[PDB]
Amino acid sequence: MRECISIHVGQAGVQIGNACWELYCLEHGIQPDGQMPSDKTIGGGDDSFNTFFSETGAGKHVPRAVFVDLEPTVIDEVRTGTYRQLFHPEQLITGKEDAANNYARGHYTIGKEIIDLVLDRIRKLADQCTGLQGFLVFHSFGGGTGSGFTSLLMERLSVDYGKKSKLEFSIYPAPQVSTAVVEPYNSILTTHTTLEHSDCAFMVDNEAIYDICRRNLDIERPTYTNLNRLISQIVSSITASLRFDGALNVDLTEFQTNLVPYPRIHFPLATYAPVISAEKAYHEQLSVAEITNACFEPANQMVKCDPRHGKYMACCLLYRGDVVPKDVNAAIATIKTKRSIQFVDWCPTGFKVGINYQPPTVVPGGDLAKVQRAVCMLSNTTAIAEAWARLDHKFDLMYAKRAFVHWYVGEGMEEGEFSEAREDMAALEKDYEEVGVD
Amino acid sequence: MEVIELNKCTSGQSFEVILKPPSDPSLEEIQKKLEAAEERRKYQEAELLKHLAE
Amino acid sequence: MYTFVVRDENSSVYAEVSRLLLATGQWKRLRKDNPRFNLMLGERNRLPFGRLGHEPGLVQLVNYYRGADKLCRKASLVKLIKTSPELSESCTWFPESYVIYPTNLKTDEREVFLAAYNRRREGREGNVWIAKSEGILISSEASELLDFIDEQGQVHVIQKYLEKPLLLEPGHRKFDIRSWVLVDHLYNIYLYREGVLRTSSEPYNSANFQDKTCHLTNHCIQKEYSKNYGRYEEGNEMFFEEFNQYLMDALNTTLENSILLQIKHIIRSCLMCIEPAISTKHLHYQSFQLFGFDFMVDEELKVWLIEVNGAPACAQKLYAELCQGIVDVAISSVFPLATSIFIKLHHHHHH
Amino acid sequence: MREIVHIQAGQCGNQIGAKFWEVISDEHGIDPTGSYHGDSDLQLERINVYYNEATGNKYVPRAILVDLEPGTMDSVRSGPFGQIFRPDNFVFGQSGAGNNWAKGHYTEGAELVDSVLDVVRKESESCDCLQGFQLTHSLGGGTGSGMGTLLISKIREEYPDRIMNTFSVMPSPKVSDTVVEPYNATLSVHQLVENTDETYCIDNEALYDICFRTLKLTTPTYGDLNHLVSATMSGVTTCLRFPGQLNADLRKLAVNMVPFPRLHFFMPGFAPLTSRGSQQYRALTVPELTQQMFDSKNMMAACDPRHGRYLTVAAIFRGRMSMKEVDEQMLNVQNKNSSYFVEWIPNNVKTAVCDIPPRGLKMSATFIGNSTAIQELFKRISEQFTAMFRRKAFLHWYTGEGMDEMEFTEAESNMNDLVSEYQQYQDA
Ligand SMILES: Nc1nc2c(ncn2[C@@H]2O[C@H](COP(=O)(O)OP(=O)(O)OP(=O)(O)O)[C@@H](O)[C@H]2O)c(=O)[nH]1
Ligand SMILES: Nc1ncnc2c1ncn2[C@@H]1O[C@H](COP(=O)(O)OP(=O)(O)CP(=O)(O)O)[C@@H](O)[C@H]1O
Ligand SMILES: Nc1nc2c(ncn2[C@@H]2O[C@H](COP(=O)(O)OP(=O)(O)O)[C@@H](O)[C@H]2O)c(=O)[nH]1
Ligand SMILES: [Ca+2]
Ligand SMILES: [Ca+2]
Ligand SMILES: [Ca+2]
Ligand SMILES: [Cl-]
Ligand SMILES: [Mg+2]
Ligand SMILES: [Mg+2]
Ligand SMILES: [Mg+2]
Ligand SMILES: [Mg+2]
Repeated sequence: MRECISIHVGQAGVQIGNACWELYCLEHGIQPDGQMPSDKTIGGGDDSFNTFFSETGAGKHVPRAVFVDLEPTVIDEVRTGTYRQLFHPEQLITGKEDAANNYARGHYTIGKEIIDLVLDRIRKLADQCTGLQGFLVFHSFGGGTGSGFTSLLMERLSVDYGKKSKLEFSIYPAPQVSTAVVEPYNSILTTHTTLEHSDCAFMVDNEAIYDICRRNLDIERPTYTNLNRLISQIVSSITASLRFDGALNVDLTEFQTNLVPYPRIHFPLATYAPVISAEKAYHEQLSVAEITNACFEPANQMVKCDPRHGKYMACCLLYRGDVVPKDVNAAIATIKTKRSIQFVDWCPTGFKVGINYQPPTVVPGGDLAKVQRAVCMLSNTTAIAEAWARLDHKFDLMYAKRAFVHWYVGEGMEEGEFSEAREDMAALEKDYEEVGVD
Repeated sequence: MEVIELNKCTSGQSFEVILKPPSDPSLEEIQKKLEAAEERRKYQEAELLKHLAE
Repeated sequence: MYTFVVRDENSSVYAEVSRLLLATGQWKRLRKDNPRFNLMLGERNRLPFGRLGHEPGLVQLVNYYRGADKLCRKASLVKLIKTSPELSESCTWFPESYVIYPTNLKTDEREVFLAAYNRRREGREGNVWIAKSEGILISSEASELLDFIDEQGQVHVIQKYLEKPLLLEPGHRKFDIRSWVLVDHLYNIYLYREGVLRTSSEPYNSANFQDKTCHLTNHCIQKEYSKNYGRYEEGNEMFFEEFNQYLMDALNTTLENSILLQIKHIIRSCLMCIEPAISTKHLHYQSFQLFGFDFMVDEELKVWLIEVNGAPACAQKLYAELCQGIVDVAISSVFPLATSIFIKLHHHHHH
Repeated sequence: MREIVHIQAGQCGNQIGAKFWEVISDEHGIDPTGSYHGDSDLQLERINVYYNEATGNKYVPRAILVDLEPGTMDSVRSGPFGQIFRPDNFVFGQSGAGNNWAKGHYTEGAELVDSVLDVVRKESESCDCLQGFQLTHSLGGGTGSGMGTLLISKIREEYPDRIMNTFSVMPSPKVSDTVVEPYNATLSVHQLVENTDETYCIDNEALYDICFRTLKLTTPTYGDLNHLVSATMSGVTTCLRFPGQLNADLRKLAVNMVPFPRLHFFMPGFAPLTSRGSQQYRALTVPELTQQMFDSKNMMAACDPRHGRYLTVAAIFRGRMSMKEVDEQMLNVQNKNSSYFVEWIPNNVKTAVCDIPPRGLKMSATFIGNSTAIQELFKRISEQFTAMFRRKAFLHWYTGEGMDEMEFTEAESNMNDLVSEYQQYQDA
């Protein structure tokens, strides 16, 4: 058994961590006070849920989590909400004044005064680990904290814990819920300074989650609560193999080995089916074939792109519920006949498959219905580079006029870092095009 | 179309199906970057207060 | 008021589509790089499909199908026909063709080309081929072809020259047929009922191959190297009533039985093959596209597909009608306002 | 980023500031003695932004009241909400400033400003995290204009890393106390361009016309003008006063609204327009709110938005209503008028909704545009300036207090530069 530390940074990061830790406790049968009646090794152990929870002498199971925000209100709602008892105070770090949607304010100005406090509260958790795998980092591209502070944190994690793997769950900016005009700036900036420090990143475009909510949850105008319970479902699919007995993605190194053959192209697409409204009166439950087929609809992806005009480098199918290999192979066989799936010439055309027999857990009184079987597909397709195209375009449009740049320079950044980051992104876009177009 | 490396346990099973074979910077470089930005900040603030002093 | 943008100004077709769109008073053109458009009439190369379908409150539509270049580049089309089981190397309406790269570069089926040509060497069959990729050449011995291929820079196809073409009289000359296909956002395949015969004006001469005016029927070429251009038909362009009347009077058929059945079959087989790779049925933006299918009729009244064009121009007199047709069935079907000129190609045989 | 410090200076500054505190105390359920008597606790969640907490759980406006003469401040003290203000935060001289920027900035105002700064520091030291300052004043008299820009210079000296926010009433001949008003405005605009982060340009011309043309008041008073201003100020600060996602503090608002440091002069607007008596009873529908709030005749700065282009827009909807409907409506106004929004700032219209409506209305919409059409305002001032300045008329009132013509020439130059900088982006 080897422990994973989750770090949630900013509003988006903290609120998503809230959702995921709620979910995790439901799935592992841990209750709000932190007691786990099913754990009979009292006071410790090396079961695989211990990967995410530590144990205390009193029977309390404590997330290996740190929440960091530069302003107090959101982490205050953690400190005071239904899982108040779950977390130890030293795991919740607030500032007094936030980063005002300014990458440079979060990275340089305010990051510097709190980076050391954060690294010490992290070291405190690492010191309770017999073998630490590395880190799961939750944050948004768009916020000032979530973008700027995260990148500072990642630089210093690579120095302080250099042999450890680091994974991101990154929230990509969408105008339907975005809070700032400079969110493309922040995104490019933090992608550029975090690229070499992160081994695998799962992007989630708020536009895709938003429309999944509208279209398949019958939600008229989704809130962050709607968005976040869906996102946590997907996150739990992605992490269930660290938290449960199995032989696929049992550690963080395996995610890179299985989904990332080239280190910079480390952005796997996540597709998830089925998303079914809890207020659906009559629902015919879906087959292995139907949900695996849904995995290849763009409408089910965390980022809206078209994988038909790209190439695959890797594809994992994580099933949860009642699934057996023969149905999966039947489904794959017929899907390949009817669909445009082409891998790169230097990679097997195959699917690594993982099945956990426990169906997806859904939050009581949520939007999601219970189902008999569900799948999360993780596919490293070059088509995700569409999302960079979009972002880079917006960036160019503003930076051509240096609009808003002065807010960054006034925090101590230098105009030129804007274009070093933009040129790194140009390198990135062309890496994708080399690998996946002819 | 071959199923390979199949593993089973009470809680699940995992396998691979193949359809077709293949056809950093240092601690103080960082406190350098951060202190260069802080000094840029303090220079701009000082030019502001020299202008206000005039 | 719907809003649209124009990023191909060298487009004869969509220029008139812009004009007709504006003169509705329900469409307003915006400037080339403004995001908040309903419809993009896009550039040819490097059209940014990645940026389409992401402006909330705007159903977006574009006059190109991402990935349809597979059908509209010569090498891509040869590869698509050979590799895809629905068409196959057994295909009866495509000429025997092979993809050849210059050895300046180094996949390529040159070794496979000469085996077929050698059994036709050996079998006293006609064995003239065309090399294509303005840069074409027709010849009976292979060496000519391959070394021509390589003193250019880029990738070519080598295709059986149709040695016995149907020849219109008076003239004893060649022709090709161009059909205008329009695929809407739902993947209805509309054939435009007016095609055109791009004719030659010089009698077809089987002996001296290098004189390319009797052999190549491009509107370009016969307006430049041809003595009689404009003698028989205006602009070397015969339309479907005259061609039908000729088939009736001279050969006892009609155009629909002798030729059009096959053309509709080829169009629908070609597009229904690529449908799962380019369909925009469940996508966040939607495509339509105007294609130009180019056919050759041999002397036995059997049709062969020559090439597919992704950005075709219309023959002058037909612009008005076809362009209106693009507005009614491709554009206004997505964006409603306050006798039809297409055959919808559909066929569900049971087996 | 919580506490704001409020300063109101001069006759106009203090009359509108008094109306502002009446309006927002009523919204936050606070009575003229500072006792809280409310229903929803959305009223108190961010009330410390504008109020300090006192001994009998009473609420004191974080408000400093400044004048060079005591008339208007005396009337505020006896006004309906007068006793709610901290009595030591009233700071005033006796001289008056005689509609004279130079007395405000250099002579009479210099005497008083140090005591104003003492009270300002006493308020700042109590703040757990100060956001910055908002000043209300006119730019056409002397105390508000001259001393208010003096105060802004001192405050930026003592707190260079806090946001400076102003509501600045521009002068119009249509509503005009003295002929030297363009002089006072030009001088003041020169300070505002350099020393504030966000300025709401409240044009007395536009307030007059809204009272006259659409509200059908024949002879509008400063009371009728301040009604409009109180409601607009409420609306442009609602995102700061209630729990909220968007433009929720002075700095994030600045980051969202100000793409270039000098171009921070905002055009505010309000819908529906109310005459203080008529009490009109019709339901306003979301498409109606959205079409009105964007219409020139609902805008407090007398400019034609179609003569320019929006760099940024902040919209705020107040009332119980469909956020699906407002999202749809906002996208339809931008998608059907995309010409008027710069294409090189993507998604520059940001929109907020708050449950509590203002008093008297079930539904309301406040608009804050950083339009380049605002140049029109400044151009008008500069014409009125030059007409006098080219004969150096009325200058003695200023040169007698030590000023030189060259200061006037610099101020004129800098305003004409500001308008050229606005027009640089209107053609791009
Ligand atoms: N999906 C999702 N997105 C969120 C959530 N909260 C904020 N966002 C998005 O994140 C971006 C804003 O970033 P935030 O995380 O709120 O900002 P921050 O990291 O706290 O940085 P500062 O507030 O500037 O200190 C916008 O795109 C929002 O749409 C959330 O809870 N869920
Ligand atoms: N296999 C073949 N056999 C006989 N003739 C052929 C032939 N292929 C092409 N041709 C002749 O060459 C001409 C077609 O050239 P090509 O197919 O390359 O079109 P193109 O790309 O030059 C211009 P456009 O797009 O307007 O048709 C036809 O008119 C035909 O007469
Ligand atoms: N909107 C509005 N404008 C006012 C009011 N009182 C004065 N003004 C305007 O302010 C200018 C005069 O400035 P004023 O505040 O009276 O002088 P000060 O006390 O020395 O700053 C003139 O342009 C008046 O139109 C008011 O109550 N409301
Ligand atoms: Ca245990
Ligand atoms: Ca590393
Ligand atoms: Ca004195
Ligand atoms: Cl290490
Ligand atoms: Mg925050
Ligand atoms: Mg062609
Ligand atoms: Mg003193
Ligand atoms: Mg006065």
